[PDB]
Amino acid sequence: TAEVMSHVTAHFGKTLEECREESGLSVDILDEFKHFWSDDFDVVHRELGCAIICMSNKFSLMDDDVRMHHVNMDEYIKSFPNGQVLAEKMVKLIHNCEKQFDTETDDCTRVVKVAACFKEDSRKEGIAPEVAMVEAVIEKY
Ligand SMILES: C/C=C\C=C\CCCCCCCCCO
Ligand SMILES: [Mg+2]
Ligand SMILES: [Mg+2]
Ligand SMILES: [Mg+2]
Ligand SMILES: [Mg+2]
Ligand SMILES: [Mg+2]
Ligand SMILES: [Mg+2]
Repeated sequence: TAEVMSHVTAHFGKTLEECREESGLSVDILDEFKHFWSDDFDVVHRELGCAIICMSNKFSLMDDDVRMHHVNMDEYIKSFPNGQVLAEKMVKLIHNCEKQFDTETDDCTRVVKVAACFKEDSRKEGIAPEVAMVEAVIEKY
């Protein structure tokens, strides 16, 4: 659900600044990770794919094939309030989007394509939060 997605986003996004330099993710491409969810942000930059790999690896959320680690991602989502309601559905959505991009050879580009698909399908499923709701939880943890 959208409030659970806001907690996951607010926490995951605390690794954006330490991953900017190695990814080339300029503040002029993305200032605050919460903006990922804005109607007005296109999820397309290779640099953002590279940043998400860096961010994921901080929490062991990707496996050695540079794809989501299903058990670690389930356990991470479940670590937030009401997380069990989102954990299976979010793992499913991400993995269905990874299957659509399996022929992309460039890991950074693949990840950003997976991320855009995940945004699209989260919006369609009614679990995409507003930027305001991520902001409301930024102080936690
Ligand atoms: C994790 C909370 C918000 C994340 C937004 C970026 C979406 C990244 C999902 C893809 C995860 C890595 C899988 C790509 O193979
Ligand atoms: Mg840190
Ligand atoms: Mg680099
Ligand atoms: Mg800022
Ligand atoms: Mg690792
Ligand atoms: Mg684990
Ligand atoms: Mg390439």
